[PDB]
Order: sequence, then structure tokens, then C-alpha cells
Amino acid sequence: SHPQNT
Amino acid sequence: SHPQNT
Amino acid sequence: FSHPQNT
Amino acid sequence: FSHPQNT
Amino acid sequence: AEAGITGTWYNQLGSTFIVTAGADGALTGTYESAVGNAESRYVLTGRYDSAPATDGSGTALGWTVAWKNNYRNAHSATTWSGQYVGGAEARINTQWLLTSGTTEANAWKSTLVGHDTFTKVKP
Amino acid sequence: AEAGITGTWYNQLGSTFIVTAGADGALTGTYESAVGNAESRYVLTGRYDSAPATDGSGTALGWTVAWKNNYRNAHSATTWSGQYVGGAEARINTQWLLTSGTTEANAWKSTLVGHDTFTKV
Amino acid sequence: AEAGITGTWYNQLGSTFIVTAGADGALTGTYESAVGNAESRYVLTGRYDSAPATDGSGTALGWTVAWKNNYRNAHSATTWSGQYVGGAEARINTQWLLTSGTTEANAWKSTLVGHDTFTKVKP
Amino acid sequence: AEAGITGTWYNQLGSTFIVTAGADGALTGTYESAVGNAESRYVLTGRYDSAPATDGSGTALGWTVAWKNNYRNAHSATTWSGQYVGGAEARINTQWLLTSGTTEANAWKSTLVGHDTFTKV
Repeated sequence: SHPQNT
Repeated sequence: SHPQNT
Repeated sequence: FSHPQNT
Repeated sequence: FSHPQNT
Repeated sequence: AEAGITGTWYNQLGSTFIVTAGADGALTGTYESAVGNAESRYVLTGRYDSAPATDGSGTALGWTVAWKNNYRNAHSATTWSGQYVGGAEARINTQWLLTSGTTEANAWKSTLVGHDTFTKVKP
Repeated sequence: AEAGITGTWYNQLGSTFIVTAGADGALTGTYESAVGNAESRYVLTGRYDSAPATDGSGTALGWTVAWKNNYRNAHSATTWSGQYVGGAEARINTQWLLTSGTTEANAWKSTLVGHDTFTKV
Repeated sequence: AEAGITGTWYNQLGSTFIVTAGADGALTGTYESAVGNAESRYVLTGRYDSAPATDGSGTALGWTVAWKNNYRNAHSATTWSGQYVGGAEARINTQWLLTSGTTEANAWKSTLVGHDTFTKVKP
Repeated sequence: AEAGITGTWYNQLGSTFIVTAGADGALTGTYESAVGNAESRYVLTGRYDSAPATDGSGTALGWTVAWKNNYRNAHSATTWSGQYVGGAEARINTQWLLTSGTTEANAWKSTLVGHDTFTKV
């Protein structure tokens, strides 16, 4: 998962 | 102007 | 990932 | 174009 | 599957893309600006995934236009890379690179990047 | 110069790009990874400017590989956009976009971008 | 002009960007995912054109987030590059690059590219 | 390694990038073109990972230059995204996006993309 997007 | 877009 | 494009 | 970024 | 991609498509700036998907993974067709008519028509060639993952995954595809036809030559080529998403409203979402032929000294500013969304209108 | 594109080219990671340039602008051939084996090979098609400018400019070109052959399907496609420069040391300088087929939730992280320099060496 | 850019903005995936434009061309603020609350908040720094061309030209700007705060570290940085277009509906249109720290061998697939549109909601 | 980023770096076209890396992830400094003169200089700000991974990975970083100083305003901004690799030959490998402020009619051709490699040489 990356924090840039959900 | 380029032909790709108007 | 790991893909055919390189090495 | 011609811009400050290079040369 | 090929049938889904084959048709007439249009992007948000009003350009036309007509494409046929062949069963070996080939894409062939023509690309036009919104001015319409004959010469804005250029040849495109590309490849797509002919055996996509099931799921609600898109089908990856890509194509190239070199901006030279029998009436004009812009000394440039664009490649679009993206995915076909099927449904009621089928769409192709892409990102594109436009490279112009330059001299060595100006090579650092040769390539434009952008993105296009195509909506389908006919097979 | 124009058909100087026809040949065998190598990028900086050892991948091999074998192309035929047609007189009217078609680009056709194969691409294969390093490791060598006869199917790491994938088909490519493209287009190039068959009548470039007469000042010292490069020849614009582009091509596509969908990453499916009879052995593997990586459910993706890469496009390279760049220009060929002739001379005693010819090369093709490119940038590329790799898109994978994803679900809608992952669509924002579908595309990688990179750059390759092909020479005949 | 700074006042136009200063505020709370949101992109199409529901992330939050809070920014202050200073009169020397500086941008400072925080960036959040749609999960909301504290830790999804990361520090951003950027620069914008503080003396734009008049016309209906946009204002060019850019900023960086490195994805490490006091709760998480994704070992990656994103840069957004685009332009502020003012009006009734003010918008920031961007393209972005996400680079992850990799070993030498995987460096060729280190960078993601994409595009975001931000709509303003508050100063 | 971490603060090995602080210093003077040169890209392959002779531009100079002078940076200070802060302990908590801030990047601050100046960028100037070749030709040399004391205002081809522009201010930059950025962020880097101040606690990178302990396997042999690079340090992710990025920065922005808006192309306005007291002498010139090119009505544009460039962002570089990449990673620093330490060692006997350290370098920063990047890709960049140059956006110009345009009218809506020209918005589709607003952004150039390219790549730079900075070394201390």
C-alpha cells in the first residue's frame, strides 16, 4: 500500500 | 501548432 | 514487481 | 523554447 | 478481447482514433485531430494483451503515431501507453510521450508528457 | 541516417532490440531481455519519421511491446519514444512508459517511467 | 498571487493538501491520504511563480513530500509539477513522479508517473 | 550515506546544484546553469528520506525550482524525483518534470519530461 493514495 | 491536438 | 523488460 | 534550466 | 477495443474512440480534446484489434495482439488504424477530414489522418501501429487477467483488471495496450503523412510532416512521434477498461462506458486511459527530432544541444527539451482519456462511440 | 536504424541494438542493461525500418515509416522487430534464451523474446511494432529534417536533427521514432509471448503473459505493455542519432557512434535515446493492467483501486500506481540508451555495441 | 494558492485542496482520490504561499515564492504545508486524521500527515515544501504572466495563463508551481513522518516511513518521495488556474472554480492541475529507494539492480523500475487534479475548498 | 547529499553536484550538461540536507529531512540550496554567472542562480527547496533502509538501497529525494530570480522570470517550475547512491563514486539519479504556465488552449503541451545524473565531478 503506499500513503500517497488510498 | 502540433497535429496531435487542436 | 519483477517483469520481462530487463534482466 | 530556450529556458534557464540548462546551458 | 479484441472486439472490445475495435472501434472509433475520442479523447477530451476532440481527436479521433479508429483501431482494429487483431487476434495475434496487433493494433492498426488511423489517428485524427478535431479539424476532421483527410489530413489530419495519420497511420498508427500498436500491440495489446490478447489474453487479459480476468477480475476487473484492465487490458494493457500501447500504440505509436509518427506525425508524417502525404500532406504534412511535423518531425515528431507520439506513443500512448495505458489500459482498456470495459463496461457500459468503455474507456481507454493513457499517458503519452511526444518526442520531436532536435539537434544534440536541444535534446534535453525534446519530450512532452501528458495523459488522454478515450470514450468509445462505434465499432 | 534513415535506414541506419535497421540493425541490432543493445540498451545499458543488456536487452537486445532487433529492428527493420520500412521505407514508408514502419518499424518491425523483436526485443528480448538479457539471460539470452529464445523466449524472453517479444514482438514489437512502431513508426519513425521516414523523411527527417535536413539540419543536424535526430530522427523521431517510437514502438510498443505488449509483454505476452507463447510462454509468459506479464499483463502489461511498454512504449519507448525517442530519437535516433546517426554518426560514427550511432544511438537511439529514449524515454519509456510501462503500464500494467490493474483494477480501478490500483489504477493510480499503474505506470512506471524510465529512460534507455541503445547503441550497436 | 499567493492568496489564490493558499488554502485546503483535494484531489480526485480524496487526499488533502493544506498549503501557505509566502511572498518570496515559498510553499509550505502538509499532505494527507483520505483516511484522515493525524498519520497520514506529511510535511511538504515547494516553490511557485510569485509574479505570473497576466493573460489567462496559469501560475506554475511544484512541491515534494518524502513519505516519512513520526509514525511511518515508506522510503519514497513524490514531486508534483503543474499549474494553478484561478477563477470561480480554482484548480491545480499536476503530473507527479513517485521514486522509491531501490537497490542498483532494481533501479530501472523505481519511478511511478501519474497526474492529479486539485479542487479548492477553504483558505 | 544520509548527509553525503550535502555538497556541490553537477549534472551532465554542466549545471551546478549546491544542497544542504537537514537532519530531519529538509533539502535547501541553489541551482544554476552552465555559462556560470551569478544569476543563472535560482533557489530550491525539497525533502529526502532521513532514515533510509538498511539493505543496500538508495535514499529517495525530490526538490523544486521555480524559474524566477531577481533578473528573469521564465514562468515555469521544474521538479526532480530520484535517489542518492553513496559509495566511492556517489551520484543522484533523477527524472524531472518542467511545467510552464500556459493558457487553457495550450495546456496539453505544458510539461516536458527528462532525466539527469548528478555527480561530484
